[PDB]
Amino acid sequence: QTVARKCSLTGKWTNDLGSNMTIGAVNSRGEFTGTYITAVADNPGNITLSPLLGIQHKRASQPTFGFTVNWKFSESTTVFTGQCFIDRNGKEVLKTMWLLRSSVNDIGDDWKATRVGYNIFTRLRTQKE
Amino acid sequence: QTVARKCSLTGKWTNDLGSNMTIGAVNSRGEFTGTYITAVADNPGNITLSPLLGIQHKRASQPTFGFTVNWKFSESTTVFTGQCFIDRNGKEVLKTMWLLRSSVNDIGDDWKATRVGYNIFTRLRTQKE
Amino acid sequence: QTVARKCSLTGKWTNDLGSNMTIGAVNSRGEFTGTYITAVADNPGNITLSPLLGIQHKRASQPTFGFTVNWKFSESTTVFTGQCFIDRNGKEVLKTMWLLRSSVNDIGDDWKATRVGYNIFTRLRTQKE
Amino acid sequence: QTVARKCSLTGKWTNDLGSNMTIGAVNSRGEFTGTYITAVADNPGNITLSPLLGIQHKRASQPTFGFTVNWKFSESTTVFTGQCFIDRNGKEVLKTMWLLRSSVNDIGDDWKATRVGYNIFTRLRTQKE
Repeated sequence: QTVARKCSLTGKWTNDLGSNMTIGAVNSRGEFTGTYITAVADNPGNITLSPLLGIQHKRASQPTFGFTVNWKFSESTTVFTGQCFIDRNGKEVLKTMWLLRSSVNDIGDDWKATRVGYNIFTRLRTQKE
Repeated sequence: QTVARKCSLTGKWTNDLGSNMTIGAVNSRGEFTGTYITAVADNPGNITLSPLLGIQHKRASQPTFGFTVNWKFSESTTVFTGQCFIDRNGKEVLKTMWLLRSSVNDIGDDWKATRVGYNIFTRLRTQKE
Repeated sequence: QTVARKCSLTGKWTNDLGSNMTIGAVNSRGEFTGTYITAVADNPGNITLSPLLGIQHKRASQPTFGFTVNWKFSESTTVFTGQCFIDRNGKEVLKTMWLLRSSVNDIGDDWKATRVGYNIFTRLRTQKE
Repeated sequence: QTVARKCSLTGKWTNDLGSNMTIGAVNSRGEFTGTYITAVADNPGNITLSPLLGIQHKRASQPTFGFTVNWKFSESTTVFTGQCFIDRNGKEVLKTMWLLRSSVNDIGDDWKATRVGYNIFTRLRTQKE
């Protein structure tokens, strides 16, 4: 639609689940920092931006990436792992997965303390004139 | 006292699968950087240290953590998510999971491009019992 | 009416990935048998119906289910686990996950031999509502 | 005991988590039925045998398998997917994974309603030659 074939996470994105994610600038190493907002929770009492850290590729046309999200209002951590593609028409999307980790009190309960899921993000409304 | 009710990732660990991980120092934000070595691969032709980045907790006795590992010898990314516990006797272990992301060329193949797994790390050479 | 606050797997479904599934009749125990067709594979040389066996609930309004799919043209097994919901308007969907198991030759490679994913199915041949 | 290159699930097994599983006889199609007992739960108020159903391979030396477990004391379903191996010495083990599915009330909560994990089973107390 405007680009021919290029993906960069720097900017902002929004997910079909309602979650939003914002990324400033990725370092030459490939690491990056960000701010992540969730619209759905197991206990939504005080959802805040969860700081994120991780790494992305920028060699391929549509590379893989991944990052941790460290919660603020409840002790937990969630990693995300996926790829950014370009549909037929020159439209950009992120097809990713996630993994949530509960904060148990015994090693005998680690088994239930894990949770996997899926997520799809897209470029937030850039609008036009 | 040391070794009894306190987990810090700073130092070195070793995994039952053969993989080793080394972490320098975790920042006051809770983020950290590191060097990760794998002993098993889908294509082991030139395994190197894969730079890692992420975040850990240090509030609880046995908190949750998580981090990305960005590959060098093949384009991929793998996140890790788990908790560090203290067994009955006062021994420290890491019970974690992982998630690998393949670098596809079409959005119609993202489905197979994900892979989940499990991993267990321990303190590399402590004392005895 | 047949449609209204009620989901039953017996009949046929189709997935957004292009895969299709057909289920005859579920037993009073809750077990059921079926025929499953995949449109995407790691090696698509001779895709056939993969026999399926498993169990479903029919107590709730939109219950959970799950089943194994035993491959024919390549030795593997894949389980599916999800729930059948009813959107706002009264429409039925299946939001499920899957898990694929490769047929390794050593216990030292079980780690890579697992694969998780997501899938969404709907009623094949729907009307306007 | 008289196996060192042959796996059959028919009999009984025990898991490192404390869960036990029992399987009668696998049908020539490759399907089977069984009784599964859990030692750990998210709400252990009345753990019972959960009926299981699924399919296994018996072509390879150490094949893959998989099956559903339909809960009795709480509405849920859990599939298992793994492989049975033979360690160096001629000892049999099952390295598998699991996936749990919660029984949500809205399609907007399917995201948290999934849970993945790992499990390892071994032959229960075998008799001598």
